[PDB]
Amino acid sequence: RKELAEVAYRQMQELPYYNNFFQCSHPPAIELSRLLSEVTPKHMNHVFFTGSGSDSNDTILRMVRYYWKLLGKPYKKVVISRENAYHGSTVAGASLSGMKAMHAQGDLPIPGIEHIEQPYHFGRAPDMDPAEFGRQAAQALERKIDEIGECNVAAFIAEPIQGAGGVIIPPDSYWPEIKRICAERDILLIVDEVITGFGRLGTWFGSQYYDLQPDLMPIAKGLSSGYMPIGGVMVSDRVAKVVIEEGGEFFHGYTYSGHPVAAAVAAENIRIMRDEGIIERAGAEIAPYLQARWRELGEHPLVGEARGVGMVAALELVKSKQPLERFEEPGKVGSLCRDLSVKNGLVMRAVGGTMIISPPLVLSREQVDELIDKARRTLDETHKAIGGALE
Amino acid sequence: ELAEVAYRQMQELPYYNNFFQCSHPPAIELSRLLSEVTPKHMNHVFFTGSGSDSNDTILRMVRYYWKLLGKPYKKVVISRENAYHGSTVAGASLSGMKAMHAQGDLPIPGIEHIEQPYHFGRAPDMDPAEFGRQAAQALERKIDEIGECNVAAFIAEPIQGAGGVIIPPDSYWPEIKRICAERDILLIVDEVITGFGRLGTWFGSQYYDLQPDLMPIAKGLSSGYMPIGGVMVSDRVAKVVIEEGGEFFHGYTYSGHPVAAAVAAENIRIMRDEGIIERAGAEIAPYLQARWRELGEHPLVGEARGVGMVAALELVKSKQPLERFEEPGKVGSLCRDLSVKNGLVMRAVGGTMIISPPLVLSREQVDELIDKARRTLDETHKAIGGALE
Amino acid sequence: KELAEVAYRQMQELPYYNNFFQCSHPPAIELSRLLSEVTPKHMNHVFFTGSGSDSNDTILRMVRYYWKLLGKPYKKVVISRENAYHGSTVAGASLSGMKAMHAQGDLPIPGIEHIEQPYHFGRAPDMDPAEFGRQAAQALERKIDEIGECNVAAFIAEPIQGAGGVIIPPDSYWPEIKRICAERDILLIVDEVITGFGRLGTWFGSQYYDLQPDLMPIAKGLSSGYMPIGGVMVSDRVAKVVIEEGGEFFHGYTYSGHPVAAVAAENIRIMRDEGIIERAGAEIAPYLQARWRELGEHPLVGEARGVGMVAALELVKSKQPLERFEEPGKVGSLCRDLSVKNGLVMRAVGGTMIISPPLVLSREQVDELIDKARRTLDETHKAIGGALE
Amino acid sequence: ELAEVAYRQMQELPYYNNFFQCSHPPAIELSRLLSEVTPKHMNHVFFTGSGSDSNDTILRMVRYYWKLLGKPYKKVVISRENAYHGSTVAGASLSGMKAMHAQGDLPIPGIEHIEQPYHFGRAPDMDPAEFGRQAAQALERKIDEIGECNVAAFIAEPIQGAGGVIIPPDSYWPEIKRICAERDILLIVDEVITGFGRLGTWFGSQYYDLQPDLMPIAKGLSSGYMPIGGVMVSDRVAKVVIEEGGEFFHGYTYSGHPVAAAVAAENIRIMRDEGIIERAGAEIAPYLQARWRELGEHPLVGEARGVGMVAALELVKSKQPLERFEEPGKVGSLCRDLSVKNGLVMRAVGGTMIISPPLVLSREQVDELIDKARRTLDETHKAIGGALE
Repeated sequence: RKELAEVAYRQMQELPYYNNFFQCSHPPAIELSRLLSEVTPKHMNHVFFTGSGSDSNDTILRMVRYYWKLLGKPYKKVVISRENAYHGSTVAGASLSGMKAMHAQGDLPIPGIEHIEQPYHFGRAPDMDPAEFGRQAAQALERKIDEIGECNVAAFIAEPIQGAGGVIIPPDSYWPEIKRICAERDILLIVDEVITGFGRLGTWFGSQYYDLQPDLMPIAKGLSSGYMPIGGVMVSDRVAKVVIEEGGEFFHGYTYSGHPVAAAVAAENIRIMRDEGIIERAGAEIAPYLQARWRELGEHPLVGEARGVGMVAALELVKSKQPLERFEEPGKVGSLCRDLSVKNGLVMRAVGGTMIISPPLVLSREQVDELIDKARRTLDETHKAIGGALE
Repeated sequence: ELAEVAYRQMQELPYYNNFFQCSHPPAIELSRLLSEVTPKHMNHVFFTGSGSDSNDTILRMVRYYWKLLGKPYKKVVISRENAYHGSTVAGASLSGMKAMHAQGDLPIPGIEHIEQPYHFGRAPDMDPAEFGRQAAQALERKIDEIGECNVAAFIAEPIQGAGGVIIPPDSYWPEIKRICAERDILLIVDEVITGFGRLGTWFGSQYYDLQPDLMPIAKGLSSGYMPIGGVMVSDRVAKVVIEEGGEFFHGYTYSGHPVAAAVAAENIRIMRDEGIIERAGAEIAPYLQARWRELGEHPLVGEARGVGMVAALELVKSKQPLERFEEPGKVGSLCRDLSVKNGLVMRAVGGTMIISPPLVLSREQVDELIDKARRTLDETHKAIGGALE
Repeated sequence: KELAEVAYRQMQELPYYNNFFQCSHPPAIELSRLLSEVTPKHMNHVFFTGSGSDSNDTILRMVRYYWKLLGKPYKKVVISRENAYHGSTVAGASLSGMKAMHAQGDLPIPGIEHIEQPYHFGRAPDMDPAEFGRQAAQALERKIDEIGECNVAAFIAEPIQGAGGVIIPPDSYWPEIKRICAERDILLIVDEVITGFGRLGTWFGSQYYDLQPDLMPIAKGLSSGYMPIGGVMVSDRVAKVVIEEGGEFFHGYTYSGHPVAAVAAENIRIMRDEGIIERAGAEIAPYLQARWRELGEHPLVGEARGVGMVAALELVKSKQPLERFEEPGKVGSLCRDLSVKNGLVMRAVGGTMIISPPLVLSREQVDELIDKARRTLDETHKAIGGALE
Repeated sequence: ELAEVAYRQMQELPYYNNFFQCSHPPAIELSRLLSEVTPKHMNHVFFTGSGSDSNDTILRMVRYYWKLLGKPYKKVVISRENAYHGSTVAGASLSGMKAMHAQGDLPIPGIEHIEQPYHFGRAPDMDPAEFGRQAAQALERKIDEIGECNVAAFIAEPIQGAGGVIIPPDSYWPEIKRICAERDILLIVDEVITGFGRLGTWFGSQYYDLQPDLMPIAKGLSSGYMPIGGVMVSDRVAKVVIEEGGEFFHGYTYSGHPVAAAVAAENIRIMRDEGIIERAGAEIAPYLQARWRELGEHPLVGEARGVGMVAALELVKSKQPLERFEEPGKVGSLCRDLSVKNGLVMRAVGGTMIISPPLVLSREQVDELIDKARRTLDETHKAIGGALE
């Protein structure tokens, strides 16, 4: 999560370090380090602090469920996720994510989790146009609910784009469908802003870009641009008018939670992410330069895909582009290209054969072309150590 | 004064380091490199963000450890009633607090609880050497119910900080040592709270002399200044996890946080040099015990107990005749504010008054908080005794 | 006197050793399994088994396969009632709301639970029955709401729990249950093994209480105790679906059961012509009821309930103040004996004396058991009148 | 001719054995006072309705056993895939035959499966001695996967008749007893089909020489002529269940059905004195096996296996190359009418022709079924001669 938890500045920016008032709660004598703002998606005006997006996802589940329990349905209790999707490392987070190394047959998905098709087009959609394999994938949802029990089901999770497993930007019509089905069946909606978070793309959160209107959302990293461990959980007023108009087991966080020192920070991080307007140099100014400069796989046979939006991007290491192929072991040519990316003058990752980039937001127009000819020199390069190599 | 230990304020730590985000690449100043102080047969260490994330991850390990030996059916762990071990779903299911588990969602599968050694509220007049056993043996009666081939460990705070105090009689932890081996299981001890000079020795384990194989630390690691969670390991558990690891081959070497680290990294470095660990249990603690053993003739104080650098006492109706209020907490907390609004830091679960002072405390300071609460114990005596009880 | 058998006490010659006892696979021999539609209203198919146990067991896989082809493989769980006997098959022990068969957690199995019984004499002391019938009926709505209308698939229950002693619901009970199996849109299976074939004033107990179940199972009463055989009847609703794309239960309707069990194929016909249920229902039953309903002046009897061809009465220490003994069971079974040894065949679930006589019974044969039981009342009334009981 | 065992038809029996249904009160002619013919260490039995309801009461008892030893967790039982262990939700779950489970309502919690020793449906090339070893060890690999103290029993017909006749090779069953004696579990074998009166002895348990701790019987007890189910028990399992009893304290004082017991009683008292079994396994058997083994040069058959009184054989499309059809059953069943429309009785599980004749078979009759079977095979062979199949 290097350069992806960091969501604003490279280095050398200074901050209201050491508050020196670090414990919490209790009668007077403080300075109030947790009175933060709402550049939030329009209808969200409460939130809940924790130790991480991993210590975040753990509490959403007691949330979504306490909710439906106090409305009369101690059964609307399951939640739906997707395969190959990162959703935190907390055993909850593990149950929530459809990665194969968390579950490992037993242990997880603990009671109350199962996973649906994830909209990965280059490798789960042969030639279908994009507008439908986002519909298909979106309806794959409704299948799982009529295959479970609406009065069993409680909400649906999803990062706006699956980062941590190779960018799975959704075909444009995925989110629009998902919008109806949450209204036709009437359940809840939580989005994971641990990644994406405070900018990383066109707008602030992934909500307003893709417009969606989540009942809840965690934010964690990027709140401090990696600078601090702070776990966030923003709620919607519906969800809120239930846990709070009827509660007592959750009248303590909104009374006190989180750590003053990690908060007192992000206040400036957002308060300095605002004015200077990176959010606007990032979306109306510097990003249409990354994507027009990215996606230029041009004539790189190893690349058969090249994608991205806003401030993140990726592309897939194939063997050939006539047949849209992958290597027999999709991961040897990827895991041996990272080093050829870090050992040449640029930082990049690759969940398998998918070189993934996620750079921060102060970037200018001149430090862009660099990680173009840096990777173009790492991409024309890994095109001789795998061909010379027999694979 | 609980999450923190030893350093109220005025102390300067390596703050603004301004090299902060490091996951794989060099820990700039290697901030993740700390010290195996007095863990002993515990020489490796795993980082998180808080204890809630520690006790969370401490379960994926056990269930991973055993399965590599051939026993994917040894999974269920066991805890204790009124014992806190986090607030994350693994931790909320592990802790013995009923006001978090509601209609199935907690406890998760592979969790159950046992009879907690609360001799005050659970033991009439039985000799502590006895109650220590039956509440210890209350474990063995929970393993045969399930099967020594289904159990995968037993956790426990050395003493329950978050459920008042709950000292185990001397005879408790002695037995536990026997059962945990007679049935071949692992012992993780909750250290987050008792950790770090909060008792007489470094960790709460050395006092009671046990040799756990995983402990979770947090808060105490930096005396409250920074969020972080820690998880410890035995030369054992580690060897096997690494013998044929994989998913976990990425922590002891690239985990935790570069900033919070160096801070705590300063926190302990100064607890050593300045020898607070030594001023706390050897010099001052006994005065604290010796002087907190003073319930005397307060019809409200009937129990008085303490170990190292922490203590408590219970509120009642009548001292000699066994009797307690008709709803402690309607009378305890109403004494909590009577300690702060008089001049002393004191939480109240509702009737078991507590004291969690830092390690730099001084005799005079000892004397100081005594009369101040005697005033608060002279006062609340008629505040609620003056009423119709 | 005796259950399972519902017709002819002894010496009635059926069509025995018909031999040719092969069925099903080859062309049939003489059509053993072809039985009458003698008043099930709209139920027009049937499935066969070996006994009540081996019957209800097959109603689950059916029910749960019903919704499984309407598009809701999750209406899988079913409800039943306490102090009810629905077989000794494992699902028959789970469906039966009796604790003495629920072995551990293995019994009851997933997808079953239990609700209040309309036992107006043990659950209700003086409450108005109608409301007691309404609530204990409303106790279902609660459970479904306690489980989830899209989790529940149906509900079973005995027209009168002959196994739970005898538990006639208040007149307002079932009329409300009719509504709820629609309010939540679900099925309704009734158990007629005991109540089936007379036993009540009508044929089944459905017809008496006026209802329309989706399936019902019968046994014993079919062969009047003469042959092992179990029947599981079905509605023209549930049917159309199973055959609309059959495959798993297109097997029995076309062929299942047992030839020689067609014995009952004459147990009903010879129950039809002679008009036994006829005279049984309209002629002899009303005589019996008003007469058995005569606790009169018997400090042992204070409840007196009877229906169709079946009744009971609870035994009591003192009825001026409604009472039971200090051990209902140490004394009740001390009278059944005092019935047979005195000359009448009664059973006692513990203090609730029972009777279920075959349907051929006559008028003059009514008074005979009466004084005789009375002769067992006055006796048992005073034998323990001298003890320390 | 599967369920039934001896006496093709026309043999008369003590039918009309009076007409009763007794239990607690006195009885006539004793009733269900049957015999003990070569079970050996078995001297008890629990009478049942059908082999479905038989294999269902061997499970509560199974667990009720380990319960009363103090192991409430030894709940599990291990079966074998493609095995017919009843239709009762226990029998259908225990049975390793998919199509009975339905993915949701079965398998009930607490049942998994292993591999079946199908030497020619899988592993026709490995030396039989080893495929028996692995096929046996296949049990340990799932007990080292569950919990040697979670597991509670292994259920295996001597041979899977419903699945054809997949006779376990020689080395399979020796290890099974070694293993069953190692990990501390019981042994339960379904002698319903196989045993009672087929094979080379009464029950097959005497042929393979194993010491079953539990045994169901049914069907062939009456040679079909009545519905009956039986649960034979081991003095081991015995000294235990009745000591407390509970759900089995008295059942042996009365159960079953007087009439289905009076019948079979003769079926055993007559199968002895007429020496059916004796001639069955000594004289009339080895001539049959010697002759069914004659797949000779039939391109359709590739193996000819059988043992005692029962056999079958595999159909294919080439032999030297053992190639099986692209969808056996589009061709197996198509050879089943080709024996009824010629004059002999065979079932086909999908491509395997099973033969299940009775014990009163004669030599001239043996020779009959042979040339008449060959007429079929030689009839069944011309019908494809290289279709597009």
